[PDB]
Amino acid sequence: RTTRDDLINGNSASCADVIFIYARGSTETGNLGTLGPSIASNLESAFGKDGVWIQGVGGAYRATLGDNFLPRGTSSAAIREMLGLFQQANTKCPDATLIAGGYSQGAALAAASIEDLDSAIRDKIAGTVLFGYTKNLQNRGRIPNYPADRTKVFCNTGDLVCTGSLIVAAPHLAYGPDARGPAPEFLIEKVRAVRGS
Repeated sequence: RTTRDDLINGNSASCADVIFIYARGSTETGNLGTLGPSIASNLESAFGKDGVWIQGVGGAYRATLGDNFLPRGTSSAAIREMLGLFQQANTKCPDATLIAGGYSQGAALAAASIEDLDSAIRDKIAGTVLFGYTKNLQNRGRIPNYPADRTKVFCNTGDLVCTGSLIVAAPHLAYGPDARGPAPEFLIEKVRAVRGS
């Protein structure tokens, strides 16, 4: 449920049309955590199990408490891992549309990875959703080097990490409805738009 390695376990002979790469928050289990499974279920509904590959960022991304305090909100190894998956997706399935997402530390991670991402693969990222984006204030609600029309940030009122703090209040753990509704809806919308549908 909370771990999905569709990409790693993915066969180039049987590529999916859409590949979703998601990064969990600090301390979350699996490679998807609490919000990932919700987003995954909706994409599967719109693209069928065979149409989309769900891949969480595991491996070197340990989703450590201390890494939130590093300059970019996460570690260099974590950024390397996610970068590595965008590259694996582009190699195995050059025609698949890419979409991404992250929550809390995973949000800062998604943002750093996309920022460091080679233009070409980045251009393939139809849309990205970020919940409780820890660098929201610092990056002005954007992902550096990634267009605003493709970025959607879910930052609750009262969520202190969205306004420059590294402290958690109730609003930070209240993204469940966003992950079950608005978030996958935005992702499905952008994918359809790029593939035409």
